[PDB]
Amino acid sequence: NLKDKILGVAKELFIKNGYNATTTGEIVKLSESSKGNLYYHFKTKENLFLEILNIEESKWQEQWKKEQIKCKTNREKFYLYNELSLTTEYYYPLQNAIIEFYTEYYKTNSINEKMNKLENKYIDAYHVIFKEGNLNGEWSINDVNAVSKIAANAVNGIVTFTHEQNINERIKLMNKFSQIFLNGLS
Amino acid sequence: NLKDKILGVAKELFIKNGYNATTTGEIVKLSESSKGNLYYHFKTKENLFLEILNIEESKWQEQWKKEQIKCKTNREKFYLYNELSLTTEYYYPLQNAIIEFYTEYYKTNSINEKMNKLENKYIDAYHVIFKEGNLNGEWSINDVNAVSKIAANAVNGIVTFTHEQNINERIKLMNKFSQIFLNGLS
Ligand SMILES: CC[n+]1c(-c2ccccc2)c2cc(N)ccc2c2ccc(N)cc21
Ligand SMILES: Nc1ccc2cc3ccc(N)cc3nc2c1
Repeated sequence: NLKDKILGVAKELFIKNGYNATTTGEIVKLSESSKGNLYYHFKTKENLFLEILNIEESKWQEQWKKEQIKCKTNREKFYLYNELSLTTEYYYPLQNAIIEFYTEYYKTNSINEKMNKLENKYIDAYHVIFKEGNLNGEWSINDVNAVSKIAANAVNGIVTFTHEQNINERIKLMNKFSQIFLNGLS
Repeated sequence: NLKDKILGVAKELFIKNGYNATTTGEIVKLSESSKGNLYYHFKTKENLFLEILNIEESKWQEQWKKEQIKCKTNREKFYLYNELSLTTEYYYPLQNAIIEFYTEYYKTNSINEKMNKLENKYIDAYHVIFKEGNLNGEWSINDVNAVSKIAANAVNGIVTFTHEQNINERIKLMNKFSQIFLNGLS
């Protein structure tokens, strides 16, 4: 594909290097396509990137729907979502590239904008889990949005800043966390 | 001292031009030293930078040693310390050179090894709050080292991935989080 092989080499470059480490010269070299092509659906580098973020956030949110049935209760969905977070091939592997990118465009205006419709997909998962959990007496949480946001970020932290120690310790810690967290809501 | 003048000049350069832009040539000239002396004291830019980082951790440890006096109980030191990490990174100049550096040296083992004897120092603060909290029966944690690795990374997550919200909100969340986490140990 054309408008898609671009996004493909893109996602990869952004992961295998950094947000800046990969420049348009590169995309149009490994994806092969006149600089112009990169101008339709992608009105900028921050578009090509803020684009992939949406795909990714989606591919994951979907993989999660197709894997969350293994969780009978929400207290179980909480643990599961967090544990899966550690192993997907989606979204979470671009957290570094995002940190970077948000430190080099957070000045522009449309930065804190797209980072809204996207931030809502991101904390959705927890939102559903914590809300559906009040309807299920599992716990009682007045400020759901707060907690979703907290949990989403805490988790992303555990996932991102420990991506160096053996996968089994990572999942071990993440569970102790999910454990401590939920025990804090009741 | 010529060693110290190099660390000083280099810090400033990294802060103004960033990690990538600062060459060792500049560092050598502005500190009135030589490629040889620099090589002898640090070997590489990556090492130079990690040494700056080590020194920064220390000043931060010392700063904490004084600040915590404000916090009588460890429950308090926990809340406090999390708030400090939040607010202080907000206006921490090296922060950008740091991002730029980490997301560019987490594959290498040279930079992945020393980068961890460093992270360990950050984690120790929590280690202490937690160990000491046990002896005062504020809580009872049988796995202090783990709970520590968790707090450390859960917190950076909230610090690092909430940058799009206004400061009071961020601090509101961080305190809510400290509240929940501390509650799940009870
Ligand atoms: C896992 C290390 N680590 C920390 C870090 C985490 C806990 C304590 C000290 C530093 C980090 C902290 C901030 N603010 C921003 C980016 C990074 C980062 C980025 C990439 C990477 N590969 C490791 C990274
Ligand atoms: N990797 C590192 C090393 C040392 C650090 C020292 C700091 C001092 C104050 C502050 N607000 C953030 C800091 N972050 C650091 C991150």
